[PDB]
Amino acid sequence: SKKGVGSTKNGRDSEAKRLGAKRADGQFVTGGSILYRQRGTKIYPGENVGRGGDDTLFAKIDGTVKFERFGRDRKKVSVYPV
Amino acid sequence: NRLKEKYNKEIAPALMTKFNYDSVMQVPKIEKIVINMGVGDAVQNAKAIDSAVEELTFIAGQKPVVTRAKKSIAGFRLREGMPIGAKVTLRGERMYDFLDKLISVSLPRVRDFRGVSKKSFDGRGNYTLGIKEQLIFPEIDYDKVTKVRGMDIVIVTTANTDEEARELLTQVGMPF
Amino acid sequence: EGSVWVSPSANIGYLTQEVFDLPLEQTPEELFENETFKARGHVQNLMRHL
Amino acid sequence: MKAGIHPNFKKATVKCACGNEFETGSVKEEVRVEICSECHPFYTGRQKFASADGRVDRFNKKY
Amino acid sequence: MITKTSKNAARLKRHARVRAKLSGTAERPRLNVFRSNKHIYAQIIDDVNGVTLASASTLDKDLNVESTGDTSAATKVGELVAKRAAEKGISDVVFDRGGYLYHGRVKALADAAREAGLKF
Amino acid sequence: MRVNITLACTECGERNYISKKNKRNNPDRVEFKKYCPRDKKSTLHRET
RNA sequence: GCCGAGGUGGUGGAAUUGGUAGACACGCUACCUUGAGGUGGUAGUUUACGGGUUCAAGUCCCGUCCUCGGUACCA
RNA sequence: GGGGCGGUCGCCUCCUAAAAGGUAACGGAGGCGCCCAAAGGUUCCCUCAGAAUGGUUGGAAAUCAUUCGCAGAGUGUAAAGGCACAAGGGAGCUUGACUGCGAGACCUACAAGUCGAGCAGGGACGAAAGUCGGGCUUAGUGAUCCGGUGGUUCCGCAUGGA
Repeated sequence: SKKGVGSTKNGRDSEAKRLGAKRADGQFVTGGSILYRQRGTKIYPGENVGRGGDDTLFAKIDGTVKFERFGRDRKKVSVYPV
Repeated sequence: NRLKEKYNKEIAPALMTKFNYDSVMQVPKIEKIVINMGVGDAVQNAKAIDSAVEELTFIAGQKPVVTRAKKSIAGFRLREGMPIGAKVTLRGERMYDFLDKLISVSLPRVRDFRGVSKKSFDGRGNYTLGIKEQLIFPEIDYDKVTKVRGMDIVIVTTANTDEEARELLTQVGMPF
Repeated sequence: EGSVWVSPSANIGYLTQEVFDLPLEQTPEELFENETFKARGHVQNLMRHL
Repeated sequence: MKAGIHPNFKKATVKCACGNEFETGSVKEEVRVEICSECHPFYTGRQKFASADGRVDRFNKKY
Repeated sequence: MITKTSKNAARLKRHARVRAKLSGTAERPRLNVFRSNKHIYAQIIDDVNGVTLASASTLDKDLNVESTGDTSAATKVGELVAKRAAEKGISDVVFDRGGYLYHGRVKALADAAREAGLKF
Repeated sequence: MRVNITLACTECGERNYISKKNKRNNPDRVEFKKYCPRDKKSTLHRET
């Protein structure tokens, strides 16, 4: 016996895009290097960090990276020099 | 001009010693008068907006705003925009002039006039006149009237409770 | 010169030879008297497209 | 105030057919009125004409 | 009821819009402006140290004016701002119009400081 | 419908730019001032 | 239950978004003609439903109900 | 989960997915093959939905004021993430929906894809600071070959052209 029903309708899925931390806390980091790939602003730019057009957080200068917090319930990437 | 002097001289000592305020600034003042129009045929009558852009400029020379709908309603066949209703806000000298027009000249011409309602206060100290015939004060001119669309007047005091706005508006001259 | 009598209560609808009687730069929306809803459609816009 | 938008306002010497005059500021320079407040009969207590007229029929037995 | 929020509440909000984009850094101190009814006030603030470096107000019994709330009072206090900013040599400064327009007494302050030699 | 638009220069006549526009919301020939690298300045361009 | 098809006036039924209680042929009603019927002549009655889109909806779209048929348990 | 039928073939979002990232199945849900000359840029402004009352025709619900509403609304569009210092709303002025680039990064077999401070040239808005290389981020698309069009101190089968 094999009675026919088909049509899953749910095959497809998009390609995994690699959001999240690309560099860590206390990591030495050159200029222009992507610190955080995200959608929206799960984490904000702080000192010496810029937010991109695809709202990635990248470092503007050389220096270590710190994920501090924006006070209430909110985070922040900031790059400091040595 | 005359209603300001009436208000100050007669009303402010009388109302101040009637409600026993702890300062001269607690005495309620009529701050603003908002004239709603509420023409909802802008959807169905595309010209009709000029009606009460024509009329409310003559009702008070401050031109009303052609105000827009802020939310789409499917039962009324209406998307966000397609502007609905006119609106005058009023503070200055023309407003005591406008209550001078209402109290002494207009409100006789309500063709079925009685005590306009005691129960038209919100519970905070503000009042609205619900008008059904748009010609009450003599400027409106039956000659220039086809659409009968009435009016909502919102007399807004600075009163903190309600019955002292009652005793304000009775003493200004609104009958009830 | 003489006498031209016509009915006072007759509604004479006139058509001209010359096309110089338009309230120009107006929309046909504002031109044609379309009162409410189907007055655009059932009266007017059907009458145009049809 | 915006210029060129609003119509004018002069000191309206509002009259009435009962002769009572009053002063406002309106679009009209002078306003003629047919019935003012002090002319309207509801404000003047129990009126003459309509209260003398509005007597319902006193069951006209008389004859 | 009808209640209105203060000038100061909306002014602090309209100032806090301004504050997201300029701060009192090193060698560009923040030149702040407060606009009382009876006086006008102007500080030159480091926001890294939290310290105002120079200051000038029309609440100064020395070098007084008559009207104190006029645009000329604002011009005199702006040249006093720049004069104290010349005595302690910052020489380059960033203008914080604080939640106002760039129109009247604030523009009089700013034009006076630009004339007297603060490079905005 | 949406159409691909070239925007040719007037001082140089060179094409240099493409963006899109409607044939209905912009039925007329559209013009902008952009940068002409042959002219090395801002120049009024023109749909062609 | 699944798939495919159609749901209009008493009837069968056309209508590519543009005026239909019905436009087309029958019934049906009122009258006329005739001794009285029939034929014949004159005039007359919301698109299965509910909610949109639209200036306009039978039509375009989302859901519900019914009927034809194919595809199953069982006899 | 034999083959055919049905269904699918590329791209985006969520869950599966096991608190980095990744991850399969004919697993569960959805979208895309665009739109916008303002729905872009900048400057200046400013705050939402509902409820309770007062209100003709106005209706349960248009528009009005009025208090309470740090968030349901709105965000062109699925869904996630995000947003009231606005990214959500207005108005003015505008074309940066620029040219040559680009230190350095993420991603990835490759082909590709994404982010990019800054520099110079020319501008827009702004008093200035500054911001602007499209939109709130991620979809809205396809190699090469062969042809078309436009331009070019390129070559051009001896030389000048073609």
